[PDB]
Amino acid sequence: FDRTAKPVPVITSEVTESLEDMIRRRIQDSNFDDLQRRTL
Amino acid sequence: PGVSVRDVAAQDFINAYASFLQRQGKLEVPGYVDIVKTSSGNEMPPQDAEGWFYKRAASVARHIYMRKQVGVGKLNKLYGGAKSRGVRPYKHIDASGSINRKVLQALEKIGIVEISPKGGRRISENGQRDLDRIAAQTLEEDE
Amino acid sequence: TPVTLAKVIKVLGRTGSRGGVTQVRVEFLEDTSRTIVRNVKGPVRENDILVLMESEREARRLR
Amino acid sequence: PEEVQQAQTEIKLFNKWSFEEVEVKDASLVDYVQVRQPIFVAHTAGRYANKRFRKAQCPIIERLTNSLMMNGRNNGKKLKAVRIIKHTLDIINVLTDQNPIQVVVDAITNTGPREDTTRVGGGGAARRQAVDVSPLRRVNQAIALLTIGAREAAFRNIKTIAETLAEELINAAKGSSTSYAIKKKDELERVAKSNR
Amino acid sequence: FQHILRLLNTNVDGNIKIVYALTTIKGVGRRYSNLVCKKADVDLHKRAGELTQEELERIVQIMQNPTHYKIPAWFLN
Amino acid sequence: AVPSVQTFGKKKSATAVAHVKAGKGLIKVNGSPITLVEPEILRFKVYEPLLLVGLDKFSNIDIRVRVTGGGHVSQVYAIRQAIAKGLVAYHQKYVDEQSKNELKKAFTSYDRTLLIADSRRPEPK
Amino acid sequence: AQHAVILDQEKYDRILKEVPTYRYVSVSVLVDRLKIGGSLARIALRHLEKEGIIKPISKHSKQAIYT
Amino acid sequence: PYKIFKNTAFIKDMFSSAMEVARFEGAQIKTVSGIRGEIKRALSKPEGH
Amino acid sequence: QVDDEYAATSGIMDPRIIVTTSRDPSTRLSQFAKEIKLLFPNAVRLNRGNYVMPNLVDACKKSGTTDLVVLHEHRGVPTSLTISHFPHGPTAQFSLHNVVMRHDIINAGNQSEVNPHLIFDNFTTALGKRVVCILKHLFNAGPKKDSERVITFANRGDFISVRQHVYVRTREGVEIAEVGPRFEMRLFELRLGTLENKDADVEWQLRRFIRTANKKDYL
RNA sequence: CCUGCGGCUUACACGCGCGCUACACUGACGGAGCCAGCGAGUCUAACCUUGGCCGAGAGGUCUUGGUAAUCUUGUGAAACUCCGUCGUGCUGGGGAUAGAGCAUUGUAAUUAUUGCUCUUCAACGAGGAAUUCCUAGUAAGCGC
Repeated sequence: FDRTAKPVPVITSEVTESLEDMIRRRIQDSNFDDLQRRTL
Repeated sequence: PGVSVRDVAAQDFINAYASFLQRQGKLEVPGYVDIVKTSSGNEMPPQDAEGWFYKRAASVARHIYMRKQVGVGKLNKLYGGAKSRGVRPYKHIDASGSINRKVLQALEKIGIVEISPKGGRRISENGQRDLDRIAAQTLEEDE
Repeated sequence: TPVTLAKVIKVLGRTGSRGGVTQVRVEFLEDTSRTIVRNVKGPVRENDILVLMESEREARRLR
Repeated sequence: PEEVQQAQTEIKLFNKWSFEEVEVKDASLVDYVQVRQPIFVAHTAGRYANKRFRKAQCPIIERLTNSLMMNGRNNGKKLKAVRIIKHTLDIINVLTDQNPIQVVVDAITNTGPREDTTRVGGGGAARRQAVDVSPLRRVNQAIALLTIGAREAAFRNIKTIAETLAEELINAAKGSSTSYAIKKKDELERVAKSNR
Repeated sequence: FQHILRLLNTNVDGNIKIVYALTTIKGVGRRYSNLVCKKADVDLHKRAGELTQEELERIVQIMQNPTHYKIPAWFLN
Repeated sequence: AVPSVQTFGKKKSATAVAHVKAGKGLIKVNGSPITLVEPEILRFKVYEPLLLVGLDKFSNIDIRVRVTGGGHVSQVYAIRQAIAKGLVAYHQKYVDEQSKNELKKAFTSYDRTLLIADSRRPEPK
Repeated sequence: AQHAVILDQEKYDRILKEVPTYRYVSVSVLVDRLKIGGSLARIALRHLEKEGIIKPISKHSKQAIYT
Repeated sequence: PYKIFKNTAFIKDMFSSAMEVARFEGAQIKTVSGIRGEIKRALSKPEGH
Repeated sequence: QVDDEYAATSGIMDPRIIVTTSRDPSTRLSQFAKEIKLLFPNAVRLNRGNYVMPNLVDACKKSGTTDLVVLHEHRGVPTSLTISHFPHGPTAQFSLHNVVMRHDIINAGNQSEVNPHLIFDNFTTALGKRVVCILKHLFNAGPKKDSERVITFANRGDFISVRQHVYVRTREGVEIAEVGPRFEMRLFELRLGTLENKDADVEWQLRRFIRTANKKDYL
């Protein structure tokens, strides 16, 4: 039969590992997102 | 200086009106009171099941003196409570419909119950006179 | 064993100890010359009154 | 009515025991026990729990009235506590007709454990160190011990809660250690002096 | 006052009131006991030290002949 | 027109409004006597409205009250606040304002919460 | 029965000796094994005739009658 | 259907058990009249409802 | 992009939070509320008992608060979340699915609650921008040069997932340890009116019985 | 007893957790009194309703009120208050457990779908190691 929406996506060691290495980069090159402080 | 049933107490005037009805004697109570518990949420039968109908009728007359009109749904929900249904959550149920309808027929026999405006229950000159007589008898209850 | 009375002059400060009990300076209500730090546990304040079961016992820093 | 004219002059406690001529026996409880308030019932639910010393603002009788509804089976019941307090006050005025207020104050003054003890962690070596007890702290401890002994009395006994409360109050006024609260105060003093 | 005695091959005490001593048997509950005490014309608050064997055999026969004495079909076990 | 006032009394969610006119010392709440406290243990606080200034101080004032909402315990406190407000109001227009100030001071020192409204309302942490 | 006042005559004598004096309350009228075969807690019910010993104490009710 | 909320229905007569429904949580049912829908959860004490 | 909900206050003032629950929490739901409290900086919480929400939020607004999070549950475990930005800001209503509990697994160190480092990963559409700005304006403005608390939002497959990781700049690369909960977070509505309105401008609702929403992200 | 992640099986001897009910005289049953707010509700359909009616009840009778503050609706709610009954009794606390009858659908209840009634009356005598949350209209308890 068919499906109507996409519910809860199961995570595993591999999905967590993929996001793990990408954030290992994304602080290894120290790029970083923030609120910026307006003067005056 | 003005005698009202509203001045008279709950238990005191309730017993007084119940005895006055017992002093009146004729109310045409239903025969189900030998086996009824007056509600579906009730567990044991009423202890004074003979004067339980009298107490209910006295409370109904007090309500009819206080409020304009009432109904069998209004009387049943007014005289209704929770239930010993087991361990599941108990909501509030109403009172017995046939007992209420019979009691409604039972108070028009003494003239206490009359058809209110657009139907319903009201009091008559005989009912108001009997209520005033019972209240004045209970007005002298201070000894 | 008549326990005397003591009016707290002030709550002694910087009394490092276990949280809940504090040393406070109280002069005895029997005589305003006997004054000592005492270890009070209950919720207390200054200029209050209390019962002192010991005469010359004085509180110290309880780490 | 007649009692309305009677209470119109003197504001007695529920118009059954006089709310005047109350005396505090033990010292260090002045300005720690509220006995200077002329009132009618112990249900003045104004905001007093917000501050620390404002808890002394409510009467110790109203404190015991709050202590009646201290159980899972009764947390939040008001008029049950009020009627039980009236019954206990009548039982006190029957057993000792001086004043329910005066007898209760004598029991409170005679049920006070004058010393306290603390377990110091010591960095891993707990020790028993005798410490003082604050005035409102001692008053609250006595009230709590009394209410707890009264509640523990009505576990397997057909006696009323007011009856067990009056019996414990009589034992505390005598200081006979026939009640749990008086026995607790005696054992607390014994333990505090054991490791003084 | 009477102690336990043989009633429908059971041992039933009489010092307790007339509802609950008339309940301990298989097939009789609280409401059945209350309505048979209503129908046997006995006072609901009596304990069964009194109610001599006349009324005891009367409630025996109201057990074995209940529909004679207005025990309804919707009340049956 | 008649010398009269209308006053209100509020509770946790219960309100109570009473019209107090120049009468004979009566208080009918929903056409019922004022000495008819439902718990009947909460009567000394209920009759404290007639006790804080004396039983004869309102012998020339009639009260017609109506209480609704909230709880039954709240309804009594709302009726007490409404009675205190009506007593203060009739003391100002139907009676002399100096007597109103004196009665306000006396009732305040007895229990301000009868006249003032001290709700159990919260505050930020 | 065999007297219909069984355990309620000598017990009644002891009550008239003791309970008419101090007196007890509706809860302490259960003393001396006031139990079935008579009136366990209904001593206050029969205390209309006897009076002037002590005020009562009613738990389920609320009364204090000098009996 | 046999019981109707607003924007929620209760369904009889399609299935007969519980794990039948539990195989299909996420299927699509379309009304014969023509609105879309799905099934969401199983009632236990009713046997297939 | 900074919005009219944030333009006057984005980097100007650092925010505070309030954590609360719908009505009579289960104990574990309270514990999870404790976790989401201790994860956020400027963390103060308050239990909601018998409170009218217009009164509660309105009273919280004069006292001064930037945002309000409130939770839901289904027989012990939480399922839903919403954020209400106070100055007429947009409430956002999400479905949260999975969790790991610091109580449950191990005591793995400390949530040091330092002004943390922020990560928003794989947001493209303007709705992703709305989510990024709304969530960024809840963290503290001003982590340091080496703030070791990296919070992580990931936006793969419309199920944004958050973790917390703590890193040390070891000899050849950073090394991280897993802390905080791990989530399957998903939105279903945006209303620019604050939740006290109950009827104001809904920005966005997730179409559910639309066929193509099997495939398509962002409606 | 229901229920969210973990064993094994089908075309049942289980490991981690969330709740409710009780373990009785502040109790339990009989009658009296009673204080809410949130909204919801039907046109070519039958909703939400009032009453009278009869049937223990369950349940069936025609009608207006309402397309909405109007009729439910003051949702006369429950805990609450009074007296009555009862004596700590594993009783009348307790109903898990069954059977039977009754309505009541639905095409059928059959797999006690649901609701009444009768009958059956288990454990539960306060729960160790641990254990979470909590500082006022708060914990807690009650209902719509």
